Amino acid sequence: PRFSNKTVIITGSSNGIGRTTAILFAQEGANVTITGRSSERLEETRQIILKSGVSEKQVNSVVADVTTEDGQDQIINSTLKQFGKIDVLVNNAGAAIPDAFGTTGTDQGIDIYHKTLKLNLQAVIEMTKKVKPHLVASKGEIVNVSSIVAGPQAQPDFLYYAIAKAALDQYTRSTAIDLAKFGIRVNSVSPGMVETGFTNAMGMPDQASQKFYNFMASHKECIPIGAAGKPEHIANIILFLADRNLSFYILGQSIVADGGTSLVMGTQAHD
Amino acid sequence: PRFSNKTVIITGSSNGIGRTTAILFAQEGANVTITGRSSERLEETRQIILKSGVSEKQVNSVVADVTTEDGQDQIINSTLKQFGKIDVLVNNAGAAIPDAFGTTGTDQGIDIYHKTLKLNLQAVIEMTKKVKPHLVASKGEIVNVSSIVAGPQAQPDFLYYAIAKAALDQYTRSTAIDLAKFGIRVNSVSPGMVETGFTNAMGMPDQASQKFYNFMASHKECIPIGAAGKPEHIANIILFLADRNLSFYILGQSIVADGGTSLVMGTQAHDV
Amino acid sequence: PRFSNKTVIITGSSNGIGRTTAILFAQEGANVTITGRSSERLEETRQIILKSGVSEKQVNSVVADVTTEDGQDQIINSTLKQFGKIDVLVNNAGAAIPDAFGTTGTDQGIDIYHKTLKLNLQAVIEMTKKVKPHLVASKGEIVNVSSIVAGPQAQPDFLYYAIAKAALDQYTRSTAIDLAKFGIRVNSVSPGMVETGFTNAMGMPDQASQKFYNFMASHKECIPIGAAGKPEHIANIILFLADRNLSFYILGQSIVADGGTSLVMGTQAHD
Amino acid sequence: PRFSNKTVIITGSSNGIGRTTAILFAQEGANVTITGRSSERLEETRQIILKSGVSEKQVNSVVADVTTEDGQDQIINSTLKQFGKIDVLVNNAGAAIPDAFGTTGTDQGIDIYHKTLKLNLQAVIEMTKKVKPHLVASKGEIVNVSSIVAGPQAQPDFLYYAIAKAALDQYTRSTAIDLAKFGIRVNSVSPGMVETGFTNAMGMPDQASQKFYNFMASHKECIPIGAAGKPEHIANIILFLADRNLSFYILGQSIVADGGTSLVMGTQAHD
Ligand SMILES: NC(=O)C1=CN([C@@H]2O[C@H](COP(=O)(O)OP(=O)(O)OC[C@H]3O[C@@H](n4cnc5c(N)ncnc54)[C@H](OP(=O)(O)O)[C@@H]3O)[C@@H](O)[C@H]2O)C=CC1
Ligand SMILES: NC(=O)C1=CN([C@@H]2O[C@H](COP(=O)(O)OP(=O)(O)OC[C@H]3O[C@@H](n4cnc5c(N)ncnc54)[C@H](OP(=O)(O)O)[C@@H]3O)[C@@H](O)[C@H]2O)C=CC1
Ligand SMILES: NC(=O)C1=CN([C@@H]2O[C@H](COP(=O)(O)OP(=O)(O)OC[C@H]3O[C@@H](n4cnc5c(N)ncnc54)[C@H](OP(=O)(O)O)[C@@H]3O)[C@@H](O)[C@H]2O)C=CC1
Ligand SMILES: NC(=O)C1=CN([C@@H]2O[C@H](COP(=O)(O)OP(=O)(O)OC[C@H]3O[C@@H](n4cnc5c(N)ncnc54)[C@H](OP(=O)(O)O)[C@@H]3O)[C@@H](O)[C@H]2O)C=CC1
Repeated sequence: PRFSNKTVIITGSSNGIGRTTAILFAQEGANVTITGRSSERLEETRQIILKSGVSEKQVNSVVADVTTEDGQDQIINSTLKQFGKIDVLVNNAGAAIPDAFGTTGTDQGIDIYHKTLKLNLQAVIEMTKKVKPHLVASKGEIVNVSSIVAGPQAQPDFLYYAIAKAALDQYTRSTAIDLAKFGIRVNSVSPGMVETGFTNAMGMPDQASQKFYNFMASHKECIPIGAAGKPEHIANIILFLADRNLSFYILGQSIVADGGTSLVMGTQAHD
Repeated sequence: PRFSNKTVIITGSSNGIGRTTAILFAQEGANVTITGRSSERLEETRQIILKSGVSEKQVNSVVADVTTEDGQDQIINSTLKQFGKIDVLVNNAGAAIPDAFGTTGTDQGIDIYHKTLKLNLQAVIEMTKKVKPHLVASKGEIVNVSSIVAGPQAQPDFLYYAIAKAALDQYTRSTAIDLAKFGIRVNSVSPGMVETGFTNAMGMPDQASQKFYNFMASHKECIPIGAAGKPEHIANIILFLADRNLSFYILGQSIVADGGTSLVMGTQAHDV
Repeated sequence: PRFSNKTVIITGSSNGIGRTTAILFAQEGANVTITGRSSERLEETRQIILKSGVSEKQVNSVVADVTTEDGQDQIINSTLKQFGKIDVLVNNAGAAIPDAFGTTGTDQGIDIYHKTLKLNLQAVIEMTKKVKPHLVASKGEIVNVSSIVAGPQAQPDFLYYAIAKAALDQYTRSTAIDLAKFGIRVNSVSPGMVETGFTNAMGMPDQASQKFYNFMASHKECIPIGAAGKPEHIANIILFLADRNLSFYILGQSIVADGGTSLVMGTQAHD
Repeated sequence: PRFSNKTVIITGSSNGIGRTTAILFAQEGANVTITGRSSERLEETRQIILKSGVSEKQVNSVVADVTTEDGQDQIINSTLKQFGKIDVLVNNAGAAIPDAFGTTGTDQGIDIYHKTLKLNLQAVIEMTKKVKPHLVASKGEIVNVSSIVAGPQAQPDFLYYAIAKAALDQYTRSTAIDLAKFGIRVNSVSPGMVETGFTNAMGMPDQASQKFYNFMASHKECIPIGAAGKPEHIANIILFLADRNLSFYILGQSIVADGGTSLVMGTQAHD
């Protein structure tokens, strides 16, 4: 009942963090617009929600590319058409786009740059501007999903993904102050490693990804808390930030949720 | 129900943030140890909890000075003797101790340096060390209360209070990493302006304080969100951080809750 | 001459910080490539250098748009053609591109987003990629010019300029670590208000600009040090970071030089 | 002669960074006050100064505990007595005080806390307040020496040394803004690993320290620059910060000089 009568758009909800976030919002009694590119996985999210006893009248699934004008327009229009308003936008869609040759570092082509920023930054900007007037009317909120790769530590392998998130953080802070005069609250969450479809999207096989998780989780210099992040761990923070009654006074912040990963220095990997 | 069968110590719970935090914890089913020096205000906190349907056996009221070895031991020891364990420690007690001659800035006397750090930093460190063995056994948690005055912006008026909170943020981060090996979770919250007994404690008349709150709340360059912070605003965050089930993956962080105050540059108080 | 036998590329040297930086480098025995779009102002810079005791053979002038592939290529290649190498690159060109209709905040159009990042971010990335093999050979350095607008405080007016600089800082940190293995040192400077052609490029009249400078310099909550920044103030820091013998151990850092501006909170403008 | 006719007090100049800093200031024609507890090593610095060609009339040696009202009074008294004024104060003295049983982590005793802050924080505060009236007259400067251990990364072993430095950074920022009204410039430098007497002071055998330096320098995740810091590396920065003509616009900042150490994440130590 936390979000009863609230319409929430969750980008990237056809998998990972976005999927679980939409599921929680739904269970919380909210109208949810779930979206992604893979029709099969998007429906899977829809099914998880229906099996919850939640009506399909409270769910709007949209197959679209969030980096295209038409895709963005479809997400916004279908939500208003089915719900008549927008209370919260969660810019969750994102990915570390790899090169065709697994190239990392300064050598990554400018094409990777363009593709990564278009998704991890530009889309966030366009969705924000398009939902803006609707949030002004509903005195709504925005919750962006960033990453500790934004900084303050260097990220020398997937540099464009890193700088796009760094730009995201200042975009979150800046629109938060700008939109605050209209009663809107903009915040963010910067996850550390979380088990989702992220690594698979990068080209990592399921078995290699599992090996990645176990190593990270079992070494304290990697993840101090000793456990791999799970989708719910981030979804919980997103809902908290969207619950004005609870997180009200937090504004323009991106909460780091990384089990302590960003607090450990490279030298500390050695005794 | 969120904190049923959980024992929480809330330092500085005889007023402001600590009072409301203690109240919310009790309403959430927790055994709570409330403490402070003013016996009159501490009892007020207790009454509010009792007149909520909370049994007196779920409350441990302790009058003590958290800056002394004896006061610290009493807080922890009475909690163990009353509830049998400690699940959460919220280091909330703190204050911007004023200069006896009203001096601010670099000129503030060294005596104020000692009193300020002993309260806003040393007490937190000693309570952490003293509750540690019990939190190891319960795989509990710690939530400290810092302030945006810790940085990154400069604080030229009450410098000792500021550096004390700056030191505290690194203590939070460092004990979070050191204690994580025991299944413990240390986090913090850094509030902006919140209406409590803080300004009064500083010697400000309630009339001046109200004018301060109203002015800060009405000027977007001061508090962007447009409203003064309330004790509950910070209490909700502390409970959230104490709720391992919900906030689990957040570790060694001090969430800024200031309505945007710290995001505003001085130059931005003026229009182009 | 502490920069003798050193060849330096100074982007955006037809005006402001870049012009002064080029002057000082040349003044200290360096081969310098100056570049910009306004040939008249670019020639202005060359004459100042020449007016000294510097021979025209130590100065290479390139009229080019640093945002285009061709412009970027002309700058690098003419530098290699005339001097035979590249020891340090200073990514100074940058500008807060205004909306033709004066819009600010979240409302600024996507066209401004594209133009702002293309110059303040993309150009830096491409110049870096393009000079890399030569910096690897000379074990040279890179000095980027950022801005305090990058963060940690919000910038609700010229958001895109702000986020491009925030991304720039993480690009500086990340390339510093990636390129450190090659003996290269990447650093940066984040200026506060500086009297240059910056406000003019934005469209501000000279009278308004001087009025802006005076107000900032005379109000401690704006500029604590009590004086407007000057081109030379930023140039001195660039040279210091480019001077490996002196600043060697500084790596992946962007020194803030703002007379204390970023250290003052909005509330402190009252007290 | 960059600092000719300028009087500089360099605390902790009987070894490491302070020694080298005092030496450079002296070579630059500055009146210097070198202080420490070990008269032997203190005189060693003095000797290095005189052998540089500097007259001992511009050298004031002082043996004193910088943590006592007396020691600091003596440092300041002899400085004014022999020089009549004070232009710059460098708060360099500091150290990581070990537990009687090598105890580390949260368990370090309160005794360690007291000793650590008294030297690393309190002394800086006291020297700052005591030189203040003299810097106001001379529109002088202050340069403190902090450490990357102050944050943003956690320091779980010597917690007290870390929080004292973190407090130092906010003290630097705050006194800089406060003292700026008098034309005084306060800044700082935050070193990464530098080969000095630091480790020995901790109780580490010289052979072990060498093993430590070699290991740190040879591991990219430890020191990306590939070389251990040298006292000269930090001294260079201190003098830069003291040279108002050059570093003028930098105010209330602590320049990180760690060869990139603080930029590497714990996970990045693994492939
Ligand atoms: N996993 C981790 O460790 C971390 C993740 N993050 C952030 O989490 C988000 C990614 O989610 P998880 O984290 O859940 O990742 P996956 O689980 O990788 O989820 C990717 C999600 O975004 C969508 N998406 C990607 N590209 C597009 C596109 N062009 N158009 C529409 N939708 C798109 C996917 O749609 P579908 O596949 O159909 O396309 C899917 O729902 C990003 O913002 C990422 O940076 C931050 C830090 C760490
Ligand atoms: N109010 C604001 O705008 C902000 C407050 N904060 C933080 O909030 C905390 C203060 O609470 P509010 O903020 O609620 O302040 P008051 O409402 O000022 O609460 C002070 C609390 O701490 C206790 N306390 C102070 N000194 C001691 C001492 N020596 N021994 C034991 N208890 C002591 C008080 O006990 P009783 O009076 O008996 O002594 C009381 O419960 C501090 O940690 C402060 O830095 C951070 C940022 C902003
Ligand atoms: N002035 C201030 O207060 C601050 C400035 N900065 C940074 O300083 C830099 C700007 O210099 P000042 O600061 O000296 O500014 P101006 O003095 O504004 O200098 C702009 C410089 O960059 C060049 N430039 C702009 N766009 C292009 C382009 N498409 N192709 C080639 N050159 C281009 C100009 O060339 P010409 O005009 O021919 O085109 C000129 O040399 C930026 O990186 C800016 O963000 C950061 C903070 C504050
Ligand atoms: N070495 C490293 O890797 C790093 C060092 N630092 C900082 O450098 C400083 C220490 O110098 P180095 O770094 O050169 O260390 P040593 O080379 O360890 O120098 C210690 C210096 O400070 C003095 N000192 C220490 N305690 C006292 C005291 N109670 N009274 C008077 N003087 C005292 C010493 O005097 P003498 O022994 O007579 O007493 C000596 O000149 C500290 O500020 C430290 O935090 C920061 C980061 C890294």
